[PDB]
Amino acid sequence: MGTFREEGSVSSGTKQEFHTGKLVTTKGDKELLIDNEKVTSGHTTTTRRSCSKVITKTVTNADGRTETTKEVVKSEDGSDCGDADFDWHHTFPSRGNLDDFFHRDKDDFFTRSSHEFDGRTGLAPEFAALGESGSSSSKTSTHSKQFVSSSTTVNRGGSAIESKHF
Repeated sequence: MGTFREEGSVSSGTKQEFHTGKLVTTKGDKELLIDNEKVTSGHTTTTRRSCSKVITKTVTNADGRTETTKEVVKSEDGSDCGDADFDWHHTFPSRGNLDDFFHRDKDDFFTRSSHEFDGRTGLAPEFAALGESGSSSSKTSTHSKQFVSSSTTVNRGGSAIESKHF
């Protein structure tokens, strides 16, 4: 029925979905340049790592001049990484207590038991000087014939005057 152009399979694809509709299948980019990163994830990482502070600069040259600055710096001030740290100090659980170390809260009459020497009294055995004690007497001793005693014969005559001889 009409030869038209029948010869074997003047067509394409197991079935034409919508007749031809493309000149060049190779090139065809006309909007693929769309932003891939889009407004979302997009920051540096190989150069420096956020959060903490990490700076690494490595340069290699042919004359063997190669400076390695692969250095790493801890957090800058614990902005959002080295948190929970502030400064080392630790703290003891709870020591005993006993009395005050020096504040001396409630004082007391019992002061320091200083073995000083506030002594000063010294009664002597006996005042060796006056000695007016005893009983107002001391001349008594050898009992010398100091006491006068002989005036008496002049007393009354033993009888009467009488010149015997003459």
